[PDB]
Amino acid sequence: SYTASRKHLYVDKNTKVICQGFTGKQGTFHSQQALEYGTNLVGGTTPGKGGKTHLGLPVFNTVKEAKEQTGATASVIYVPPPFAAAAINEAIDAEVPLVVCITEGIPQQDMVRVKHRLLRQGKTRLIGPNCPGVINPGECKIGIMPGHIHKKGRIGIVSRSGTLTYEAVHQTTQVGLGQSLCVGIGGDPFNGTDFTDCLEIFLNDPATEGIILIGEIGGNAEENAAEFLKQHNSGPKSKPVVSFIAGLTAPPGRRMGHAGAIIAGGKGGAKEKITALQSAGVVVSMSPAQLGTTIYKEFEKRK
Amino acid sequence: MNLQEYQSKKLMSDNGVKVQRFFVADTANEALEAAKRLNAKEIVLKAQILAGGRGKGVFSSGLKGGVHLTKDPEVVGQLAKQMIGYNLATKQTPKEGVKVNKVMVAEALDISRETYLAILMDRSCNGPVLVGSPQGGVDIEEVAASNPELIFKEQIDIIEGIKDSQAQRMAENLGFLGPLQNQAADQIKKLYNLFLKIDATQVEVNPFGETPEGQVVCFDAKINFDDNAEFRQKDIFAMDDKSENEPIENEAAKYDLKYIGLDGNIACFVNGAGLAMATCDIIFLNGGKPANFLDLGGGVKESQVYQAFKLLTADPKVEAILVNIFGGIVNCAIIANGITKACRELELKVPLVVRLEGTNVHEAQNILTNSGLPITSAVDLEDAAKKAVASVT
Ligand SMILES: CC(C)(COP(=O)(O)OP(=O)(O)OC[C@H]1O[C@@H](n2cnc3c(N)ncnc32)[C@H](O)[C@@H]1OP(=O)(O)O)[C@@H](O)C(=O)NCCC(=O)NCCS
Repeated sequence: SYTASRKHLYVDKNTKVICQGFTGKQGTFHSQQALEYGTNLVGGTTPGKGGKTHLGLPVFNTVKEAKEQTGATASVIYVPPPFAAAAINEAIDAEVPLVVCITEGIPQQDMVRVKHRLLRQGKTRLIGPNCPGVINPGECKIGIMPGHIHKKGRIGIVSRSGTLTYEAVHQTTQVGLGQSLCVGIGGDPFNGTDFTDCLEIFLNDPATEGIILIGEIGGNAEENAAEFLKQHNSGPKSKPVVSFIAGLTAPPGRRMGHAGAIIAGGKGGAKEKITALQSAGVVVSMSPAQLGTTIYKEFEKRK
Repeated sequence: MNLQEYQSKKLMSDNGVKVQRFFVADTANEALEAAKRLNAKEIVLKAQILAGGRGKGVFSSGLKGGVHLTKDPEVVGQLAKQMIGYNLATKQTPKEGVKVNKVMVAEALDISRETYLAILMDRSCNGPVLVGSPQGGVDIEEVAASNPELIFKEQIDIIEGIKDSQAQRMAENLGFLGPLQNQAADQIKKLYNLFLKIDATQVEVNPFGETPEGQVVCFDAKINFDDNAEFRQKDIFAMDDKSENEPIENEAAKYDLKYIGLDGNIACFVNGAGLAMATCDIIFLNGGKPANFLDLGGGVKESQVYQAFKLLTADPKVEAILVNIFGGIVNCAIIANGITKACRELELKVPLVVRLEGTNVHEAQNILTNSGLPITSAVDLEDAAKKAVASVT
């Protein structure tokens, strides 16, 4: 089952990362930043560029060779949209435990084909595409997020929005709570990881004492998350969950930036998602600027 | 993406999908000759605009109705002369109307049975799904409300492709009988293959039915395209009709900026789609009306800031601008510099509420401070929304 790979979401200081699209513009820049943060970046791949060094690290022609020569456990993808799906598939083929795809603009049909392969294996866990990534503050950072607003703490954060994540992170750092694990699942309609995948990890994680779930219009991932919380976050040691759902004022039939952020056929509305979550015991913050103070109220109320 | 009726139907007919035989004319005489070439017992003349309600619309020539029926090719030419070059005003257009450059000259077909058929990607079931109903010629959303038992679904495996059993079963559920059921099942397969070939997010045929002469025909259809697949759908995206779009939305498309014009007076550009949605939300929650939705993407460049300001000037409703930028490794002082630069060079005097979170904030606050411009620096998103609302009437 693909649900078996959920544990691979939790990066730590032992995580070793390779970069697909290593020699590219953004692949190079964020690889440099990864090395700054302390992320165990051990090399990368670019087809036809193997046998070279880049940023003092080995470059490989294939993921399999990169994995075998470095013992990498995670891959991050900065491959352009026409070839990014093939990059994900190669990563799945090489059975890389964790794959984070940053690429925005992958055809939805491409990702449907990718998910077909993904759901029929259990070795590889995929985050994204069109996602910021994942960070274990002070231990491992894979993706785009700024690692200096972070602070190792007690709140697990999962979001369909990268910039809203930064709001939730900054606020939880401000109130001194900090973050245990932060996961951006991206704004594409077809991805490798949803809310329940992360909630599973958050609930089982001793370091996580509270949860911030950030959603928006489109799809039914928020509704699925609420159902999961009713069944799995109901005593005797249930963790507080605070949420914010963007797009209360969003017009119907328009793709609000994100490919998956759209209200079509009366489905995907933000108000229904708010209602479903509240019924699951989630404290939904009316304001995006109050996520930190809200989760603080719940956290200190845990006596 | 927006396709005219003749563009989408040409796309369907080229891929084996049965539609009305038709021509497209640029002039009255072209419409006349097109009518002759059809060899049809009855002809239908349709003005080509994107908005609906063409049947009860009015031209600036005085002609009532953008859809007419006749057995006479010469009448087609006469009526086309009263259409082409003029504006067509419907209940879904501005009162000024929309300029009609082309008309469709098609074979008019009688409709015995009307069904609904749609193909789209199921976000929940991860793959293509057939959505059908024997109740056609109606907004399918209402059918789901009143009669959910009449909505039939077929989950398709993307690797396996559409099965003959699936196509046949849907055709039966749509109400088609005998040879008409086989003809419908085949068309469904052709519609599915078209759906994949053109990278559509949805292909909706309504009505999907049959003529008295016993032929299954897609009478009317709507096709929505996946923007992410433009690089491999160049011919299709080149056919894009932007004449009925918001002019500001069109200029924004040039600079790859996601702009959606709204009803308010508080403009705002924000890096990130979620943050922009949240910004519009919190502006409303504090008693304001957002003038627009504007996403610049996480990686916010200085040139994007300039173009955004350039866009927001074309909106006369804008009384204030809320700038909220969090993220993107272009420091805040550079952003602030580009802000002041755009303000002076674009002759802008509406008040700004600016929230910048990142590196070099103190320097950014300085660049904003000594700019001598009406710029207020907020501390958080709620603070920014409140100060923006307070800046307007
Ligand atoms: C993925 C993305 C970052 C790439 O942009 P880019 O870095 O400017 O692209 P480049 O062309 O410079 O580099 C890509 C590299 O990948 C390489 N590449 C291509 N196919 C590859 C494959 N299958 N495997 C590995 N590398 C591959 C290319 O060869 C190129 O390297 P080269 O120039 O050394 O030959 C960009 O398309 C994108 O999606 N940006 C937006 C990201 C975003 O919004 N994320 C949301 C986070 S909230």
